[PDB]
Amino acid sequence: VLSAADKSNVKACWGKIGSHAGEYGAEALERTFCSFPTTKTYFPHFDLSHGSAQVKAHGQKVADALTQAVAHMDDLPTAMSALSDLHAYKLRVDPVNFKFLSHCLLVTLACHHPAEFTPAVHASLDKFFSAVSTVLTSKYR
Amino acid sequence: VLSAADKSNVKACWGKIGSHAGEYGAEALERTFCSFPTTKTYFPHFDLSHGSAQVKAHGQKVADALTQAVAHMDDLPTAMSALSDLHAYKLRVDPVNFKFLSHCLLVTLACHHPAEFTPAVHASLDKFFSAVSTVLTSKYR
Amino acid sequence: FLTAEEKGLVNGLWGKVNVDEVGGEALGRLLVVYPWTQRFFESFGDLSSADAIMSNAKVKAHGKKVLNSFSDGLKNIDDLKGAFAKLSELHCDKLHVDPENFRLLGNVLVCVLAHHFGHDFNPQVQAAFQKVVAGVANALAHKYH
Amino acid sequence: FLTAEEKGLVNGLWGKVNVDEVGGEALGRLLVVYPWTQRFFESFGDLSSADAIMSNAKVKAHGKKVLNSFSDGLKNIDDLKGAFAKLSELHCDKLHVDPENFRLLGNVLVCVLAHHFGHDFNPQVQAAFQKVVAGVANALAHKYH
Ligand code: HEM
Ligand code: HEM
Ligand code: HEM
Ligand code: HEM
Repeated sequence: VLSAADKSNVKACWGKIGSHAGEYGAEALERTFCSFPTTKTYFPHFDLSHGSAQVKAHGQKVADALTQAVAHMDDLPTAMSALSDLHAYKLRVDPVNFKFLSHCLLVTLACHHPAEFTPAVHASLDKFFSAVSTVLTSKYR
Repeated sequence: VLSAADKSNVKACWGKIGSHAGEYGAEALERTFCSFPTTKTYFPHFDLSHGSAQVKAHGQKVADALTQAVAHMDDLPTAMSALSDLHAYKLRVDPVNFKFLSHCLLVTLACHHPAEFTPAVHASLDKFFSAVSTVLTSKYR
Repeated sequence: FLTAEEKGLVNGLWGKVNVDEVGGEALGRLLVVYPWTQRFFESFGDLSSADAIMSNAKVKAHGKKVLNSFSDGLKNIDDLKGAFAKLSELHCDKLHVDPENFRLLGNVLVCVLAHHFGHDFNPQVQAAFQKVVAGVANALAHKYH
Repeated sequence: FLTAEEKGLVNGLWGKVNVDEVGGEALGRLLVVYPWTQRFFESFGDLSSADAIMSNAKVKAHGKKVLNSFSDGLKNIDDLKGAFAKLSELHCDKLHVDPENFRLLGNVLVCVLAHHFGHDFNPQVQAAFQKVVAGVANALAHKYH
């Protein structure tokens, strides 16, 4: 459960990142497919090759939901309820795969935004990405 | 997320276990320490040798908590409040470990009560143990 | 990987398994307990209820091929990677199964073994079968890419 | 079980690592990002804030030793279980660390590596270091009983 300090860290970091989120989603997805090949099992209908425009497109969708998550950190079960059904009942992604993407998102933000990636902000984004990952792993039964 | 059939399945099993809830907990725990030795890192204050009384006393406490959970399947968040606090704030038990115990709880149940361990009850019990794991871990940070 | 104590426990109990019954039961129980796994098995017909899954000819026959592959693995226990190498490629390239699910199915099989064998399936007999199902799942995961 | 191309990415990037800084950085971030881990380091003093942890002389000095053992991992990448045997035993028998956290410290090291090298930390270079950190976490987890 996200504190007052966490929310200001996240929103302040998400602002600096700004319009770049979508490209960071892309690279975070690429890094997930690269570093953890088992995640690609969920995307057999994707052209997954390096620099592919379906991964770019998809990472922008992932980014979109996260920006929407940044605005709704007081009630995340409500604002991700469409994604929540998609991930826990529709497709059903094993929770470990979320740890993979979450980590790779931190990797991407550290590579792109070093001045922002402080110890305290690193901490708040972890908390925020797994609070998103928990909502997403919901409706299994 | 517990259905009506899950609830009557759960209370059915729990009635058949009856007064042996503690012993069932103690066994699930030994199966856990035995098949999943990483769980022992949480109990270095324990005698964990075969037939341990300390393990057996803890089996009853584990049974007593599940006994309370069986009574309050409509709102596990409220009923397991202090236990969530303990496993998250005081002890910080990694989520994977709940999965190892839950699995050995099913194995113990299957071992003891074959006539009750039907596919649907196997399903209802898995849902319950996992409902309980999620509550107990909810305050992960 | 396994000691001769561990193998004797495992092979001894395996010798008593009903080969026609157990795999089907392990598979039917995967489908019932973990209903998202059904989407992998849609050419199998009616999976709309526990009773319907548990009496499905195709789940029963598929469970039997799954069981025979565990038997082959016991037959090749010092080289599970090689025993499962062709199956690993299949599950990855053709089936797009997350190997995280391989552990789900092994644990259902351990639950069915516990069901069939009761008291005889003691914590030490389980632990050995846990070593088997973890090795099996690693070897099925191994040719992923 | 690493490839030559992977060792190339790994050993190449590592020869440029700041053991003085990166060690202190990974351990500090572990205690900041994952506060439960602090319970193992009460002897180290004030850990009451990110500032406190990141300025802690004990965290920094122990963080150097951890990065030195990661250097040891690299030199012995073909025999991680062997190299990490004593330290596996320490973490189990003396420190009581759930091996789950090893993965956490491995991923923090990766982030600290990304933060130092920015865009030089390729997806390929990351993937190879992901392989190292999982190998090391696995080796330190081996002597648990
Ligand atoms: C923070 C974590 C995640 C977020 C915020 C997220 C968000 C999304 C979004 C926004 C969509 C598009 C749905 C739509 O608008 O039509 C989607 C679809 C999808 N997601 Fe995720 N996701 C996350 C993690 C994961 C993980 C870990 C996996 C498994 C590797 C996964 C697998 C999929 C798949 C297979 C689709 C279908 C999209 C398509 O086929 O085009 N997701 N997700
Ligand atoms: C079914 C899930 C679980 C339930 C219902 C449960 C219940 C309990 C109960 C009733 C207590 C005693 C609290 C008290 O006496 O006030 C306790 C404490 C404790 N739990 Fe759990 N627990 C569960 C899972 C786990 C797991 C998976 C682990 C770690 C492997 C764990 C580690 C501990 C430890 C180390 C204590 C303190 C024992 C001691 O210091 O004597 N618990 N839990
Ligand atoms: C966990 C250990 C597993 C073992 C030992 C195993 C074994 C097998 C075997 C022997 C086959 C038959 C291939 C052949 O005979 O040529 C097969 C096919 C198949 N497997 Fe698995 N499997 C496992 C896990 C899984 C899981 C968890 C899933 C899905 C969630 C899965 C999905 C499938 C599917 C969809 C087929 C093809 C069925 C058909 O249309 O004939 N497998 N597996
Ligand atoms: C996963 C990679 C890890 C490596 C390579 C590693 C390495 C080491 C080394 C080389 C030492 C001995 C330092 C010395 O005293 O001279 C040590 C000690 C120690 N480690 Fe780890 N470690 C790892 C993970 C962890 C984690 C995740 C934790 C806790 C959550 C932990 C807790 C400790 C503790 C409590 C000590 C004793 C510290 C003291 O009192 O001086 N280790 N570790």
